[PDB]
Amino acid sequence: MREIVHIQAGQCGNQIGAKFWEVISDEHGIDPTGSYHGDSDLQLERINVYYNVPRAILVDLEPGTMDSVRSGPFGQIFRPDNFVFGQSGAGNNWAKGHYTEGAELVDSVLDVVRKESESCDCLQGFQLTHSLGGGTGSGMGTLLISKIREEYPDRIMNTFSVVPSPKVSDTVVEPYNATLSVHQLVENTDETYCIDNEALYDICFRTLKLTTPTYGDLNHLVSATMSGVTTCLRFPGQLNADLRKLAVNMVPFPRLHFFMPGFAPLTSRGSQQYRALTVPELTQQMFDAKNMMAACDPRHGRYLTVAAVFRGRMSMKEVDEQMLNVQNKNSSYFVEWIPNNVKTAVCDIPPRGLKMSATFIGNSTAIQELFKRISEQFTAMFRRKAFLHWYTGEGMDEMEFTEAESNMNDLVSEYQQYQDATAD
Amino acid sequence: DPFELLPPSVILDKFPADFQTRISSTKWKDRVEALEEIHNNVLKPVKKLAHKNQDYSDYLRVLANVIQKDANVQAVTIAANSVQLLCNSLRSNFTRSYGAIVLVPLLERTKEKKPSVNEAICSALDAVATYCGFDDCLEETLNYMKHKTPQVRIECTKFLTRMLQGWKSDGPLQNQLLFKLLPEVTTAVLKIVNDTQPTTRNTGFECFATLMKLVGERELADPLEKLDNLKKKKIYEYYEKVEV
Amino acid sequence: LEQRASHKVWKARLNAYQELNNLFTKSSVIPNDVANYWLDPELFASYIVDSNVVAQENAIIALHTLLEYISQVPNVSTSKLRLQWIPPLVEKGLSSSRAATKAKATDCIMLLTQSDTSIQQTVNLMLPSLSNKLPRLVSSCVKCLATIIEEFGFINVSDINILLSEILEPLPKLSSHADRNVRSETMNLILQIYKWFGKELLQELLLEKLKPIQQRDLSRMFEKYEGTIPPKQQPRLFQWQKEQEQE
Amino acid sequence: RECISIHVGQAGVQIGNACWELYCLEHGIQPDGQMPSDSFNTFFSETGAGKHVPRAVFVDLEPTVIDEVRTGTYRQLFHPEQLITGKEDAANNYARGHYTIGKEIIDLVLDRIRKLADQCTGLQGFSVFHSFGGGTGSGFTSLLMERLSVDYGKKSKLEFSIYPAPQVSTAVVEPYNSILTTHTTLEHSDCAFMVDNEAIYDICRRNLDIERPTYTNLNRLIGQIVSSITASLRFDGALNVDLTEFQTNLVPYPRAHFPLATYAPVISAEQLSVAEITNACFEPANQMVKCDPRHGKYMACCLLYRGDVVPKDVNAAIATIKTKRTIQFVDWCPTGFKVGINYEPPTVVPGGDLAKVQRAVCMLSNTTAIAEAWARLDHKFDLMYAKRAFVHWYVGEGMEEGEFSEAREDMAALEKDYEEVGV
Ligand SMILES: Nc1nc2c(ncn2[C@@H]2O[C@H](COP(=O)(O)OP(=O)(O)OP(=O)(O)O)[C@@H](O)[C@H]2O)c(=O)[nH]1
Ligand SMILES: Nc1nc2c(ncn2[C@@H]2O[C@H](COP(=O)(O)OP(=O)(O)O)[C@@H](O)[C@H]2O)c(=O)[nH]1
Ligand SMILES: [Mg+2]
Ligand SMILES: [Mg+2]
Repeated sequence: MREIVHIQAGQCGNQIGAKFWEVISDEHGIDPTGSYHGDSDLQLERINVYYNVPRAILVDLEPGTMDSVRSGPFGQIFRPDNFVFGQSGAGNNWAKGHYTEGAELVDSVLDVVRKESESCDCLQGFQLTHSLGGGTGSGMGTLLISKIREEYPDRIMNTFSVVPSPKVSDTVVEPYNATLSVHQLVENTDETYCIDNEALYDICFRTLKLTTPTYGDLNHLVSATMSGVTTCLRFPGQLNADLRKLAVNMVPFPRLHFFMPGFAPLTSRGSQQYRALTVPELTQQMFDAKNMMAACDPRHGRYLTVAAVFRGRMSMKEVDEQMLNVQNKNSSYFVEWIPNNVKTAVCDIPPRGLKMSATFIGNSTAIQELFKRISEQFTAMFRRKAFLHWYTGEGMDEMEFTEAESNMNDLVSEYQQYQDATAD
Repeated sequence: DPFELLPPSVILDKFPADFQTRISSTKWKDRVEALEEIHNNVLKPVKKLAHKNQDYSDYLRVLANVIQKDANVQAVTIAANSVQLLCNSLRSNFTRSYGAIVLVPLLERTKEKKPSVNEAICSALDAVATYCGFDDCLEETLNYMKHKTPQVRIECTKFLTRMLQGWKSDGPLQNQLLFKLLPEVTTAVLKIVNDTQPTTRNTGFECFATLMKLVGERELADPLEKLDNLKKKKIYEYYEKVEV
Repeated sequence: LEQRASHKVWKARLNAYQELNNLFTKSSVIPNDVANYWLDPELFASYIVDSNVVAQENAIIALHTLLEYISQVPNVSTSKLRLQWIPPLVEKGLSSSRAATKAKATDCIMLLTQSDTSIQQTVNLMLPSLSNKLPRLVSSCVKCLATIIEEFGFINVSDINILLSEILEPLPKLSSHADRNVRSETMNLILQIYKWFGKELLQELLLEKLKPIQQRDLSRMFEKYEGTIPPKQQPRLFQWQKEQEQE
Repeated sequence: RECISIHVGQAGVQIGNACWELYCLEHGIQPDGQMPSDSFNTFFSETGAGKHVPRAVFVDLEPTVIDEVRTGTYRQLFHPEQLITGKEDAANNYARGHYTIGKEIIDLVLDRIRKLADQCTGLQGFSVFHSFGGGTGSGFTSLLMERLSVDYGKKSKLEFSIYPAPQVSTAVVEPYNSILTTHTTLEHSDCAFMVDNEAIYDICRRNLDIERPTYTNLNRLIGQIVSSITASLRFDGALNVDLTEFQTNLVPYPRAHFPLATYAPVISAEQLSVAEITNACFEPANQMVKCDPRHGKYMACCLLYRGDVVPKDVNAAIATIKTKRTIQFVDWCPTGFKVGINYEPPTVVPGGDLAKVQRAVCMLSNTTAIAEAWARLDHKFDLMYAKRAFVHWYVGEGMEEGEFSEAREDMAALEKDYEEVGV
């Protein structure tokens, strides 16, 4: 369990994807030319995970995105062969990404995926970044996943999927596309970090006091969360080391693998962080719902499993104390029938900008609130049958929408069942 | 459908180095353990031996050497049970070389009267018979009915009786039984029917009533007449109660 | 649009498949020389692997109705068909994740199985797929093998001993396979062999080699089975058998 | 009388390093294998060039841990064919260790064991080092133990298990893996010494004075107590001179073969009497498994002293405890404490936080209070299996779900077995 193949699909996919590579290239001490100018061994200890030059494949039906990446800061480092791009765009139609246009290109993508996997000592799994309200990131992404799932069934599938919100785009077909994609991810991926644009806006607007957040502002919150959750994977460490071990200790029931991520402290784009937080302060950004990257209240549900990643030089004695504290002083919020369900890990190398930081990966039943929002919007749209002729024209059947609607509601019911469960 | 389709097992690799000297040793318990090991550890487990390219006619000719000549009755008993296992788990193999290598030794050793030993020798002779039909046994079984030991007469004649009950050769007529019926089979069974001992004669009486059942109580009415009226009603006694 | 069945755009192939499906139901039973999807079976062998999941499913239901329009005389050329057709059907039809794409592929194999004299020419072609990467394929094609038996069965099969050995060989590995479904659906195939032979035979060659918990479940499964050791009447007949019954 | 050691999973492999580090210091053996100086050849073999090689196999379904062995201080000590690694680990899943991944490498492992057993003349048996909660430690070991009971069935096999503890726990499913291996390894193990990582943690925080112990801290402490048990086999003592004697003295019931080990003294590196250290053997604070022997009956009890010890001081310390404490025994047991002594001093590691002590003792006692440890695992197990939590991971890697229940019933039956002896 060593290498990870990375994929980014759709506009958002390549945006937060490149942003992720910007962050972790710095953290590992790699320049845009692809040469090591670091000064520590803890950096190159597990550089073979994401690098060889990135093990990254760039995909979009929109050919313009090609240039938006290469003209970016670290755009020079990506392998030219790993660029696979179509002629036209999907235009927010999941069916075009999943059945028609995205399907015609998906073969060319699998050829590059094969090429990168072929020269791997021992593959771990895959990593996809994309948006769920689009046509390419959702439609072609979910189609790529299934196509990989069946070509590489001995590997983990881990996605960074961002949820659409009216606060970021007023397109009304997004409830359709996202619901159809959740119907896919619940069956096709081992673990999925739920990035909610609703929560990214509410954090940039209310906590960071930015009146108009841009994509870059929301993308800053994402790339830092990604580097936080992938800290275990990229540096030496005992706990939650590889993709499979993580999912083993996080996902008790296969369908309930949608994590509510959140991290601290919340900083602005390049602002000045004069006063470093204390260990008890970081700890009290867990239940603090203003730090969750998903728009849910942990107080309204119960945690099945929790993984905490503390970055920076600090007292391991104090972290253990604070985590053991916050668990038992809120014992009614953690499920009793899974003992030692919270797991903490420390990494001495902090993220750039911060002296200390802490990311809070949680499988909380409160996540059902997120799926409620998508379902109510989907049903409001679907009961009036709006814009269906787009999807049906591309070969989809009206039945598909009803199945995805019901399958997501079953997923909501499941979360509610284990919320009301008792150990007795 | 025949359950015999099971994959074949090989036992040559199972043999130990200290086997050839142990079986050809002067100490009885060396020989016993040698045979008893390859039987309980190597033969008894298996259920189908390897038909293809396996020569057992080196192993089988040393089972014959002991069944015939070995003075230890215990080493004989465990050897004839080994011989049976080979003939049982490897059906259709004992065509001539194999069948004939142990046949005439087995018939010599029917002389043994210990119940357990006669049990094993006869049961082994039943194995070679059921898989060598009438190839070499029919001629040689007769030869040993003419033998001087009383016990080999009654046992080799009982053998022909056993075989005759399981006689179901293919074809309408002109089998090996008819080519030599009156010339040899009947002339030899009468030597048993007219023996000095009663228990010997009484085996012939069955072995003649099992013969009539096969080949018609009318065809053999010629030597029936030459027989005593007193022996006749004993032969008929078995004819009424004997099946094939 | 006859040659458009190989056209570049998907939605024009989707038509040609519907056009064909309407033809094989509305064409003549005696059959137009236009019905030449027998002498060149590479054509539909290509169509079943359409490269478009929606137009694929429509090619399979066209093959399906084709493959029952052929139930009339003289079509002794069903040998060539099973060779050309069921490897694509198993490889990429049973494989499919689509509800309907799978269901019609199985039904197709049914019709190709009863085109044959027995089940032998069908099993030997779909046996290799048990050794495939994808579990849901071996998960499925063990279910499909199991129901070409429960409805047809072994009759008119030359040398059955060679055939039973060929299908019993992988059953140890299948029952120790990682996938839950591959295992669960292998105990069903074991029962369907028990349901047709005795318990004596399986326990001598196979049951010995499985996990103890497994052979318990197989025994528990035989008690719930009621009916004579070989089934008295098959739930489905072949083509030469039904015609013989009629005359 | 040769004895082969096997190390499975990171726990086994990394504790192995600590033990063979400590064995080579006790026997004056060099990192390169040489020796400027038999009873100790129970564990080591010899090259024609005067080099002393361990009789050991290292196994992990993953290179990382064993790669550090063959590039470490003791890279020259082991033959490269002894260090075996796969590529995909078991990922804290007993199923992968036992069924899916373990079967891909089990034959290579058994083959390399035959090469060490072929060098040996009168092989005694096997010592096995592995974790409970690990996927490799639970799954692969239980598989390897099954196969060793065939290929070497007529000889002994001893366990050194690492009982899990939330303070260093890497997985939620560690109760599952513990129960699953203990079920399938119960019939194939003759005796098994459990090591509660919590007690080793507690000891290192109290007596070694460490805030947050590392694995090196725990392993070194563990290696000291493992050495005390294997000292009788390596120096030709009077007690426990071969692997059978462990079963004879400590195992009066095939199933209940889990002794409680207590070690004194643990002195920080920043002398006591024979009587003082023997009283600490009946103090729960110095046990390796957290329980209360006062709530249980003793089936057997051995004392392994080593160092500056007068045999009469022992008998005084024994009579003191036999009179001034109430150690309850079972009625069908020898009421006498077995004893053995080895006058060599306890070796520590140069640099270790543990100090050189004049004398030391390791008490091995098969008390029924160790059932409390099984109750803690079974209870944790019950909570998660009541909702069938995490069960799909196991079932998806070649394991039948029923095996969970068959294991739990075997653990419930073992809890009754401990009760009936002690009433
Ligand atoms: N005392 C001690 N415990 C250890 C050590 N290494 C691991 N453990 C414990 O063993 C348990 C399982 O971890 P591992 O032994 O590394 O797992 P593994 O055997 O390698 O199995 P996989 O990694 O899943 O393939 C954890 O609960 C750890 O606390 C060690 O060196 N010393
Ligand atoms: N966080 C974030 N979300 C984005 C970004 N770009 C688009 N989105 C969201 O993704 C959805 C649009 O899908 P998009 O990825 O642009 O379409 P695609 O190119 O076909 O994959 C909407 O819900 C947007 O809010 C971005 O840069 N950052
Ligand atoms: Mg776009
Ligand atoms: Mg490990």
